[PDB]
Amino acid sequence: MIREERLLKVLRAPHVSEKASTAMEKSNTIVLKVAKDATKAEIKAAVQKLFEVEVEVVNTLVVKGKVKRHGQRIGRRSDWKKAYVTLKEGQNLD
Amino acid sequence: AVVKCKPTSPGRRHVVKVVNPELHKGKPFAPLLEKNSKSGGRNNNGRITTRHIGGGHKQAYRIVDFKRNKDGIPAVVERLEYDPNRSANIALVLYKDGERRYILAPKGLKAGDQIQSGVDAAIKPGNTLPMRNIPVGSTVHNVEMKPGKGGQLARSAGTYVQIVARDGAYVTLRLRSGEMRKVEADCRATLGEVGNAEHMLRVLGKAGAARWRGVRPTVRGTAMNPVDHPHGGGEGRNFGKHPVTPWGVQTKGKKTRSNKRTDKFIVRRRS
Amino acid sequence: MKRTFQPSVLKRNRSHGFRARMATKNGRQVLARRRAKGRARLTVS
Amino acid sequence: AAAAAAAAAAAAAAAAAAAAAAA
RNA sequence: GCUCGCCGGAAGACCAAGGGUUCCUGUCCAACGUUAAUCGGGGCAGGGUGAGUCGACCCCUAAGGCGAGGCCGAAAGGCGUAGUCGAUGGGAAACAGGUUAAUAUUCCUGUACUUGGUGUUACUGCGAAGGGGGGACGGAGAAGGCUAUGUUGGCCGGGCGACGGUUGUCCCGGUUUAAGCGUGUAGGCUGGUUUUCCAGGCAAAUCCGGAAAAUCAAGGCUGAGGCGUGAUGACGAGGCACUACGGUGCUGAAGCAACAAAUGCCCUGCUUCCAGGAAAAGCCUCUAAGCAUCAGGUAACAUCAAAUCGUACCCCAAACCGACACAGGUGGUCAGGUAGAGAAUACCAAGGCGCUUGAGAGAACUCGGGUGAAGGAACUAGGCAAAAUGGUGCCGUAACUUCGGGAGAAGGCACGCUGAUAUGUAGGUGAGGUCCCUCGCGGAUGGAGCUGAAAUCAGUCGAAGAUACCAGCUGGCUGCAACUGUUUAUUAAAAACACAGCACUGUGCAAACACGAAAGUGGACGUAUACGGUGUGACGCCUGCCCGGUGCCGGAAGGUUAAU
RNA sequence: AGGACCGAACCGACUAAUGUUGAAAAAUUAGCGGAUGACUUGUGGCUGGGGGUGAAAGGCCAAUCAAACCGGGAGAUAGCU
Ligand SMILES: [Mg+2]
Ligand SMILES: [Mg+2]
Ligand SMILES: [Mg+2]
Ligand SMILES: [Mg+2]
Ligand SMILES: [Mg+2]
Ligand SMILES: [Mg+2]
Ligand SMILES: [Mg+2]
Ligand SMILES: [Mg+2]
Ligand SMILES: [Mg+2]
Ligand SMILES: [Mg+2]
Ligand SMILES: [Mg+2]
Ligand SMILES: [Mg+2]
Ligand SMILES: [Mg+2]
Ligand SMILES: [Mg+2]
Ligand SMILES: [Mg+2]
Ligand SMILES: [Mg+2]
Ligand SMILES: [Mg+2]
Ligand SMILES: [Mg+2]
Ligand SMILES: [Mg+2]
Ligand SMILES: [Mg+2]
Ligand SMILES: [Mg+2]
Ligand SMILES: [Mg+2]
Ligand SMILES: [Mg+2]
Ligand SMILES: [Mg+2]
Ligand SMILES: [Mg+2]
Ligand SMILES: [Mg+2]
Ligand SMILES: [Mg+2]
Ligand SMILES: [Mg+2]
Ligand SMILES: [Mg+2]
Ligand SMILES: [Mg+2]
Ligand SMILES: [Mg+2]
Ligand SMILES: [Mg+2]
Ligand SMILES: [Mg+2]
Ligand SMILES: [Mg+2]
Ligand SMILES: [Mg+2]
Ligand SMILES: [Mg+2]
Ligand SMILES: [Mg+2]
Ligand SMILES: [Mg+2]
Ligand SMILES: [Mg+2]
Ligand SMILES: [Mg+2]
Ligand SMILES: [Mg+2]
Ligand SMILES: [Mg+2]
Ligand SMILES: [Mg+2]
Ligand SMILES: [Mg+2]
Ligand SMILES: [Mg+2]
Ligand SMILES: [Mg+2]
Ligand SMILES: [Mg+2]
Ligand SMILES: [Mg+2]
Ligand SMILES: [Mg+2]
Ligand SMILES: [Mg+2]
Ligand SMILES: [Mg+2]
Ligand SMILES: [Mg+2]
Ligand SMILES: [Mg+2]
Ligand SMILES: [Mg+2]
Ligand SMILES: [Mg+2]
Ligand SMILES: [Mg+2]
Ligand SMILES: [Mg+2]
Ligand SMILES: [Mg+2]
Ligand SMILES: [Mg+2]
Ligand SMILES: [Mg+2]
Ligand SMILES: [Mg+2]
Ligand SMILES: [Mg+2]
Ligand SMILES: [Mg+2]
Ligand SMILES: [Mg+2]
Ligand SMILES: [Mg+2]
Ligand SMILES: [Mg+2]
Ligand SMILES: [Mg+2]
Ligand SMILES: [Mg+2]
Ligand SMILES: [Mg+2]
Ligand SMILES: [Mg+2]
Ligand SMILES: [Mg+2]
Ligand SMILES: [Mg+2]
Repeated sequence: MIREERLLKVLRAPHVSEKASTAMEKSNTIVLKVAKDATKAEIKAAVQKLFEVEVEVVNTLVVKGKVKRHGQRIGRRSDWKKAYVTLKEGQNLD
Repeated sequence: AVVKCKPTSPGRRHVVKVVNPELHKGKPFAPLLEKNSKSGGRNNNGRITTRHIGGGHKQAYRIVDFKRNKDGIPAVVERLEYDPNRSANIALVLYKDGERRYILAPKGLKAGDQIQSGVDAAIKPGNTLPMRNIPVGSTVHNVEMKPGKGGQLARSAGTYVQIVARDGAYVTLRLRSGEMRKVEADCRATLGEVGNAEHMLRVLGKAGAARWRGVRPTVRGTAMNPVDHPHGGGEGRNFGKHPVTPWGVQTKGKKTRSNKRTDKFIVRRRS
Repeated sequence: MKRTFQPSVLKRNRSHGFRARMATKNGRQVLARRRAKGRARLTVS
Repeated sequence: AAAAAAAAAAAAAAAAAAAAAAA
């Protein structure tokens, strides 16, 4: 059984893009932005416990952050993790 | 035998093979092979210590019965195989209880003979029996020199020692190099000349056969520079200095024996 | 031609990495000479 | 912005002799 | 958008290494782009990489590295055993189709497969840090079966031609379908089945090995491809359409046959040669310990899991290595058409590009080229450079020679298209059909259809038939070196170096010798037919004289002679 | 069958011309040699400076080699400019 504060610490944001919206409508997959050291089982348990929604499988990847040049000094944006949580067949979660 | 290769090609013009149908075409015996990594002439420090070693075909070091431990079991020779390591052929020999070994091949050996080691053995080529019981004047090979180590004298292609004397508890050998030598008489020896006695009658033909045997090219002294060798340098061909090894010791005719511990086993020097 | 730097990060980290500097005796004085010099990256790794 | 893309001229590499020498 | 050109064994596609957001959208053109720029691999903001099956991580080792103890060493540390790491190798499992501006063997649809836990049913010898089998291995070649893949016909759909002719023996396009599962073929390999025993595999044995005895000469192992099935599906030229002209949805026929054929598969096979061709785990099996019907094992059956990391893009380059958006360099995989022997070469398809300065004018002179009167090396250091010769089949061929060579010696002839032999021959492939059939992917006459050289005779065209591209200059005397090889990366490729062969010499194995104060290691897991060193440099004929000098080897009788 | 033959990949580097402050701190073009071996190449390992390695040229050891490079002795020394 996973720690409840850990499952409260993992989910950080949803994701807001055209691919995210089309994946939400055509396949019932919510797209989340999760913590850096999350894993698939912890994300699935947290998304079943917090939102209270039945969840089939989870697909994670690691977005590489860009290297920007603000002002004149170069700098590194912070990497993170993106997760395509699908839902069960015929189940709404906004 | 010796089959002069017909001179269809330069380099093939001079080759002489040693063909033999008896050397078993096929596989070795899998419980007796090993791995044998080619050295390159390079010790643990990493340097080239001995030169002109490197390259060649990959070999697998057979394990051989140099100690002849299984006494008292009459052991028939299964087949005759081609050892790449040493000069002589080997004979995979099957024992009575059924544990095969490899023995360095004597002269007139063939698949069918009985080779029996021990002390009880009769005197036929292959039968290893100690020099307390070898008849004097005979010829033997695979001779140990400290009792129970593995054969060390006369185990090349067709070499053989002679047992010229026995007195006290020392046998006196006339070795293949013409040197007479005491050996303690409890050592085992194996009767007969060793097999591949046409191994000197081969020629290599071309430089590629030396590179297949696994020797590099040797660059002689007087075509080098004086940093790289003693005889180096010189405008033209100049060799005015005395012949010396690359580290400054004379080669042509200089005795370099050192071990005083076995000077007691030198009945007569070689000549 | 074939220039004299054909990069390979396996050999790079294996010969000039932090652990390959830390293993020897005058490799630990290499890292202690760059810390006193206060450099940004001590080695490649 | 202001990039100011003017790095210093490190130009001279080496030389050789390579000339028909009066001797 | 329309033309034109170029690559097309690449200047196309997929990757690893490497780089690190360059990928895609929107916006701006200050700087960067060898110019302009609304453009961009430039700035800015946003978006983008989805894995039980691909690859890392993991299990197993090679060369090798670190190496508890230990040996050795002024100190530092050097070596090395147990071990533990180390892939470029070994080890379970996923294909097809569709979508995105950007991912896809990862997403979605369809059909799968693998290893583990758990629990339920039945059954009983399970267990290893061990023994054994297997994993598990070279170069060359040759043949057979196939496949990828193409060509031709059929079939379905479209067309009747901007210019003579074009209802045909016409033109154009399509003619796709996997993994998995069954069937176990072309083939290859192996004698099986059973009983008793054993000086053996550190003990253990029913396993392996070795002997003796009975029965059967057919059981097993391995195996590309085919045929089903997956598939009734998907894909499909196309139509029908709503408009943001960008699109987008529904439907959607034929979907076979013959021949040719790979370097890919059977093949980790077979023949053959000597230069004698990784290791350990997976995996199968035997048992000692012990555990005693507890555990465990194995045939199922359900149920849960398969984590983490890379998956964008370039990847023979404008993004890696070269200071540059640099005619340089860089390893694997896929390899279509027409001639061709060919992956050369010429033109092409799919595809991708026109090399990030252009417009003139048509002087000298320079670079890359084309042709040339008459002569043909007169040029010159020197035929340097150019020019020529070039192919396939046949005729022919000398001096010399180590009998192989020389030799493709030289030198010459034929070469297109069309007709006949023969409306496409010999040969290859084999549909039917017929008979057996140990009945199936079986075997014999049977040759339809398909493909298809090559030769002779005749006719005819051109000045020229290998018509283009590709494609030996030949001969004579001689030096040096036997040859194939290697070198002064970047002014010297040779007559220099090596070389097989010859000889001398050292070395009796705890070798000589080298690297190391030393351990040790190479020598060598080799043993005088071996190894080091030296000189010479195939093969034929040969190697003559000198021991005064300097070396080296043998003497220890005498002179001189150190520490003590 | 062969360190056989002719010849593309691939390795080279023999001749000529062009460039030589170039397109390039050794290259392009046209020819040329080997092209089943003493071949060539990917990936990892090894040998360290009087040392390595060398089919031997005093060659190669990061565009540098009759003894690398980086720091230190060090403001060496210089009857010389
Ligand atoms: Mg992933
Ligand atoms: Mg030698
Ligand atoms: Mg020699
Ligand atoms: Mg030599
Ligand atoms: Mg020289
Ligand atoms: Mg000297
Ligand atoms: Mg002279
Ligand atoms: Mg003289
Ligand atoms: Mg740095
Ligand atoms: Mg073209
Ligand atoms: Mg490309
Ligand atoms: Mg950027
Ligand atoms: Mg773009
Ligand atoms: Mg844009
Ligand atoms: Mg402007
Ligand atoms: Mg501009
Ligand atoms: Mg940009
Ligand atoms: Mg896999
Ligand atoms: Mg391991
Ligand atoms: Mg080890
Ligand atoms: Mg160690
Ligand atoms: Mg210790
Ligand atoms: Mg690998
Ligand atoms: Mg692997
Ligand atoms: Mg893409
Ligand atoms: Mg999925
Ligand atoms: Mg085993
Ligand atoms: Mg082979
Ligand atoms: Mg086919
Ligand atoms: Mg057609
Ligand atoms: Mg018309
Ligand atoms: Mg008309
Ligand atoms: Mg199938
Ligand atoms: Mg990619
Ligand atoms: Mg450009
Ligand atoms: Mg370039
Ligand atoms: Mg082609
Ligand atoms: Mg071409
Ligand atoms: Mg002009
Ligand atoms: Mg001309
Ligand atoms: Mg003229
Ligand atoms: Mg004319
Ligand atoms: Mg004329
Ligand atoms: Mg003349
Ligand atoms: Mg003249
Ligand atoms: Mg003149
Ligand atoms: Mg010429
Ligand atoms: Mg010409
Ligand atoms: Mg002369
Ligand atoms: Mg030569
Ligand atoms: Mg040559
Ligand atoms: Mg070389
Ligand atoms: Mg040169
Ligand atoms: Mg070279
Ligand atoms: Mg040259
Ligand atoms: Mg030793
Ligand atoms: Mg010579
Ligand atoms: Mg000579
Ligand atoms: Mg003489
Ligand atoms: Mg003398
Ligand atoms: Mg004398
Ligand atoms: Mg004399
Ligand atoms: Mg003396
Ligand atoms: Mg050849
Ligand atoms: Mg060229
Ligand atoms: Mg050739
Ligand atoms: Mg030095
Ligand atoms: Mg010199
Ligand atoms: Mg250099
Ligand atoms: Mg010096
Ligand atoms: Mg000064
Ligand atoms: Mg001083």
